[PDB]
Amino acid sequence: DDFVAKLQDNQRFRYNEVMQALNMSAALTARKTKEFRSPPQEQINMLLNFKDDKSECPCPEEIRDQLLDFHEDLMTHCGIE
Amino acid sequence: VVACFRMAPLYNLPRHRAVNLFLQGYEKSWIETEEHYFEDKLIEDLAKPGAEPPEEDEGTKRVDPLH
Repeated sequence: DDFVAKLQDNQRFRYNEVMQALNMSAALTARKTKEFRSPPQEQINMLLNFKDDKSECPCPEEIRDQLLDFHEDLMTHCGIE
Repeated sequence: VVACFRMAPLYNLPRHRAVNLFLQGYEKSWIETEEHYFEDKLIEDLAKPGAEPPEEDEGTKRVDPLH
């Protein structure tokens, strides 16, 4: 619940920034609105791609750290850690 | 072009729908991709005769759990 609320707030903020800076370049707008025009499932999948060191996901470090805390807590509960 | 800019975003969706989508995406992207190796440890543990010859079986060696 809280993770998704924070992510939705982030994506509204980033969408607002893009809709403010669209006048920079039309071609930039297409590759920055790929995210907002993608289907909702691919949208969350590519918002949840900050695992590993590829790090092409637009997720901020704080929201990333929230999941890189919860996931290890869950693994410790499951017995891996 | 107005709709092209305003295609459906994730933050427009209700909280519960986005939570369900997050659950599915988190599952596929994290839980399935999580890999831990235990097969050799488990097989060697299952192949160990645990104090069976000390145990009063009064017969031939009992089959170990792997057997």
